[PDB]
Formats: sequence, C-alpha cells, structure tokens
Amino acid sequence: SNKLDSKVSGNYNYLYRLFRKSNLKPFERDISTEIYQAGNKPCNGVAGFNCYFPLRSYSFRPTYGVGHQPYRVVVLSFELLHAPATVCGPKKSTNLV
Amino acid sequence: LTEENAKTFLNNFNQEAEDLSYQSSLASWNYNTNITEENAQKMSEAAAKWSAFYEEQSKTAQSFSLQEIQTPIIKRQLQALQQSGSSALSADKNKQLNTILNTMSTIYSTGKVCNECLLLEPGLDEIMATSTDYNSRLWAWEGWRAEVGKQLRPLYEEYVVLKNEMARANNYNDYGDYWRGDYEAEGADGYNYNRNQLIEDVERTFAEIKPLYEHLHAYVRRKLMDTYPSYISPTGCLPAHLLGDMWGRFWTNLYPLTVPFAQKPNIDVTDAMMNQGWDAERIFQEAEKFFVSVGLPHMTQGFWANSMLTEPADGRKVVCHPTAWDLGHGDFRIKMCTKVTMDNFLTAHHEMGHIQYDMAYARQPFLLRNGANEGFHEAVGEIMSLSAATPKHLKSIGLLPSDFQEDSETEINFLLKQALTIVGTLPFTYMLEKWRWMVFRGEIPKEQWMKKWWEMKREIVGVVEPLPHDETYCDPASLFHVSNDYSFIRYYTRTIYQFQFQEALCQAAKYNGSLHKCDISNSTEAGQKLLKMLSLGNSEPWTKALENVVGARNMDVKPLLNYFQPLFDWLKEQNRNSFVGWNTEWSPYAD
Ligand SMILES: *[C@@H]1O[C@H](CO)[C@@H](O)[C@H](O)[C@H]1NC(C)=O
Ligand SMILES: *[C@@H]1O[C@H](CO)[C@@H](O)[C@H](O)[C@H]1NC(C)=O
Ligand SMILES: [Zn+2]
Repeated sequence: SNKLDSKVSGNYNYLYRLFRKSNLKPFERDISTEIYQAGNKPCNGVAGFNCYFPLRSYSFRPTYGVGHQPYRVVVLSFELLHAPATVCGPKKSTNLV
Repeated sequence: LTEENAKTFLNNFNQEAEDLSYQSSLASWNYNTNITEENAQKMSEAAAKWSAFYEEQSKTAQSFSLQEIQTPIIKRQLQALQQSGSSALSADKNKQLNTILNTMSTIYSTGKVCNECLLLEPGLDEIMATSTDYNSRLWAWEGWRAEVGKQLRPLYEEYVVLKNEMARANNYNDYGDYWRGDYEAEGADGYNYNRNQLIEDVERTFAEIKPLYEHLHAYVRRKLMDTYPSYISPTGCLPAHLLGDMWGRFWTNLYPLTVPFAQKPNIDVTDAMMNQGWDAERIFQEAEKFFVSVGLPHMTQGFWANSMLTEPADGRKVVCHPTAWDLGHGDFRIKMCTKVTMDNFLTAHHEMGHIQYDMAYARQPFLLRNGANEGFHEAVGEIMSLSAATPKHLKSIGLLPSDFQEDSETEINFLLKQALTIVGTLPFTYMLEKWRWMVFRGEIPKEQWMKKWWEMKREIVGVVEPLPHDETYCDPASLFHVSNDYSFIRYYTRTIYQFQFQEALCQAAKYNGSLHKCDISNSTEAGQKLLKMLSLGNSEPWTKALENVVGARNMDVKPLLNYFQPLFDWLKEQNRNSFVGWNTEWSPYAD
C-alpha cells in the first residue's frame, strides 16, 4: 500500500531489528536495550566501536522497487483449547418454504 | 570468536547505505536529468558525505586483520572494507593535487584553438570528417597541440608520484598496479594469483592478432594514395593527420574513404521507421522483449512508469549523455539522449544492458556494488551491443523486404568499421598500456619522455608526426581519461573479455552459423546457463569467473578470428601485391 502511507521526505518511522546473539522463543517480546558482547570487553554504556546498539530503521521510499516493497503482513492465528467454541464462521444460506 | 561479528558490521554498514548512499545516488539521478542551481548544492552535500562516511568506516577498518578469514565469501567482502586510499599522508600535498586537476580541466573544457575558433564540441570531429585540404587545416592541427602539449606537461607527472608513494602502502608496485593489479584471486592451490604477471599475459594476445592487423593495415594503403599522394610513404608508415581522429582511436569518420565496395554502403534505420510509425517509444519495448526472451528475468513495473526515456521538451537542461544509473534494490532507472540513429541504436542495448547486469548484483551488498571486477562491468553491457548490428534481426523486424537477399560481401562491410573501431584501436591502446607501465616505474629518464612515446608509435603503430616539435610535449596526456582520474585499460580489457564471451554466446543457444551474425533470440533454453555466471558476481574471485563461462581459465583471443572467420580468408588475396614490414626512419618533415 505504498501509494498511501509514504512520502518523498522519508518514511523511516517503521523500525526493525537485524540481529542479536540469542534466539527469541515465540509468544514473548523484548524492548530491552542490551549491549553487544564480542568477548574480553566490559560494558561502557554509550555507543561507539564494538558497541553496536541494535536500534535500526528501514529505508521506505515510494519508488523503492517492485519486489523490495512494503508488505503489510498480518498473520492471523487460530487457537483451540478443547473448549466450547465461541468464534463461529460465516454460516450457511437461509431459505424458507 | 568475532567471525560473525565481523559479518555483523557488513550488513550494518549496508543499512546505513540503503538510506545514505542510495539517496546520494538518487540526488545524482536528479541532477543530470534536472539541472538547477540548488540541485548541485544537495548534490555536493550528499556526494561529500558519500566519501566521508566511507572515510568514517576507513578509520575503523584497520582495527581488524585480513588473514584471520577462512571462508571465501567474506574473503572478498572484507578487502574492499580495508581500502584506505591516500589518507595516510597529511594535507601538505594531497590538497595541492586537486588544484592541479582543476586547472588541467579548465584548459580542456574552455579550450580555444584559433589564431574559425571552436570549442571541444562535436564540431572538433566535424572538420576531421568532411574537410580534406591541409593548408586550411594546418594551423588548426599544430596549434591544437601547441596550446595543450606545452601547457599540461609540467603538471601531469606530479599527479603520478603521489599514487606511487601510496601504492606500496596498499602493497602495489605503482599507480598502474592500482589499475592492473585489481584482478586479485585467492583460495586453493590453483586459485592464487600474484600481481606482476599481467605484463607477459597481454603480450601474446596480440601476437596472434598481428597477422590479422598487418593484413588489414596493408588493406588501406591502396586507395588513400588517390586522395593524398605526396604525404604517405609507399611501403612503410603513415603521417599523423589522416587518422580519422586526433589520436587515431576513432577510425569511424574516414569510412566513406575506406569502404570495401562503393556500390552499396551500410544499412541505416532512419528511413523506414518514419513510415510504419515506430518512434522512440516503440523499439525500446522490443528492446525489453529482447532482454527477457533469453531466460533473463522481467523488468520491474517502476521501470515502465517512473522512467524518463525521451528528451523532455519543457525547457529542461539535459546533459545529453548516455549513462546507466545503478541505484539498486529495485530502483532500476535509465536516461539516454534518445533519437533513432544507428549510433544510438548500438548503444540502445549498452546502458540498458547494464541494468540486466545490475540485477546480477542486486542481491549483492554495497561494498561489492559492481561486477566481478572492473573489467566485466563494461563487457556485458557491450556483449549485446555488438550483436545488435546483426542483419538477420534487421530483416526479420520488417525494415528491409523479404526479397532483399544478403550477399557474401554484405557482412564484410560493417565488420570492417567494426574492425576499425575496436580491432584497429588495439594497436593504439596496447602501446598506451606499455606507455604507462614503463613511465610509472622509471627506467626511462627525465628528458627523453617525448621520443619514447613516439618510438612506440613509429615501430608498433606506424604513425609519424609531420611537424618537428620539442621535448616538452604531452600528447599521450591529451586524453581526458588519461589526464584525469579515469582508467583507460578498462577500454582494452572490455575487448578481450567480450571476445571470449562471444565464444560462450555460441554454445549457450546451440549456434552453428557465422559467429558475427549471432542472434541469441528465438531460444529460451539458452537462459539456463546464463543465470549460472551472473549469479556469482564479485563474491567469487575472477579466476572462477572465467571457468563457468567457457571452461578454460586462460586468456585466449582465438575466438576473435572465429568472430571474423569469413574476413581472414577473404583478406589473403587482396593485399599480397605489397611487401610486409616496418621502416622506422621515414619522416614527412625531412626538409
Ligand atoms: C524534473 O522536473 C520536472 C518538472 O518539475 C519533474 O516532473 C521531474 O520529476 C523532475 N525530475 C526528477 C528526477 O525528479
Ligand atoms: C524468431 O521468431 C520471429 C517470429 O516468429 C520470426 O519473425 C523471426 O524470423 C525468428 N528468428 C529467427 C532467427 O528465426
Ligand atoms: Zn563500453
């Protein structure tokens, strides 16, 4: 939907994350500001060399390719817990004689 | 272990390159299309930060090593990271160097040659084509190099010693080794290449083409005597003012005076496209179907809607330069000063051919944002350009009627000007390679620099100056590619790379006819091999970049004679009524 949610002055408001040392298990979150540890190094608390802080941002442009485009991804998930079901789907057609 | 953390800084530098360097290419995309006085200011503000942020990563580049890398994917990914440049010395002599290159550029841009006083405009090549009198053109000839040769002499070689000082800091022999030693290859036992072997590697490439050249150089001696009898030696050399160009690398203007048969010249495309209605918007659509029917992927949709193909007639200042713009990441754009002429049609597949090579390294990051080296970038742009003059495509498109049958001599005509444009240019350019490969070292002394470039011109090229001059001339420095920061060896390396690419052009589509009349279209099974060589890019060394193409990993110019196989057997019975050889004592000014 790049025709509506972008401008030529820079749509870098949508941020992202490239890498981290650990592996996040699904169904939790982290807004943790954690320092990169390469090896024999202490923590300083400020950015610099080998303190690669992972606050990143994309490069959204309206003309930015046709395959490198913003895809608004909505992953809709369905759960059952052996319970009486509440969410019903679209029902059958109703006719009467 | 910091092997993956050294990997982490690579795509961390690209994410600050997809928004910093990509707009600086987009700002330069904006300027040569739209020239305003404020468009240059954010051009200069972005292009300086383009270098300075690349200098910002050069400060942290020397903190890591180079021999602690085992896997070959980061072996070439990291050598471009540690390329410092000339930043180790202070501002005592580097800041003075750009003040030399600007005053050498103002004399070449605002140069006037008069006592009929004209700029370095295309008109400079216009008196060289049409006018044939010498006395009205003698003052324009000697006064051309009287205002350039004396001028740029005491400023040129102070530009070379600065890079020869910094070459051994980059483990190079000279500034020529920055031009010639860029073909590094490391890896296994058969992968290791050292730098100083290309000098012998280029000698025997022309040893098999010199019997073709003197067969073609004695071809032109028969008929130019009918136009200038009292100037040219009979069985020897040639004066310097009848070359079709001031340096003799453009032998295209002289072609009405060296045509094989005067009964039928070459076929142009400017007469019949005015009848069917195919203007400048039409054949570019068939140029895209020529690019996607050979297995290569389709063009982007933004290439159709957001591109500027045709000259904007809204009072727009356009540079009118055919150039391919590599923006990257699907921002595939083009500008070309488009008309319907044949020279525009041969380059119609050139800069448009680069985008299909830009999608070869579209997967490749910013540090390796070129071809497999500096040589294969311009070769694949020209691998479809020399095949664009194939006559079987010109008959099938519908310009000539079907009853026009192409004779055996019809191929001989345009392959001659093809031979005079590149193959005739190699004896001028190959001596220019050993020009800078020996003046940069220092075996030739200070005050004999004039005659040795002429001594290479009497023996190899056979071109003698007709007026006597003094030692303080810089006629090899009269090219703006040679004088300023441009590589000229990429012009000759473009030939010998695509000369072997025309060999793999034959077995890819299962071709069996004459190799100069090649058309890769009407075949989709050719493309399954074409996606093998372009998918590797610069991530693999250049010793692997030749193996997947032909199968041999050596330089071979035997497919050049396979490219002109009807021209060699025809040429034997033409100029045998002459003596072959060279006389290095003839001079026109022996008064
Ligand atoms: C150049 O200016 C014209 C008219 O203002 C505009 O349509 C065009 O997009 C401009 N070029 C670029 C590359 O923005
Ligand atoms: C390729 O196909 C087109 C359309 O069928 C035809 O006009 C053209 O002659 C063919 N080319 C060759 C080399 O057969
Ligand atoms: Zn080229």
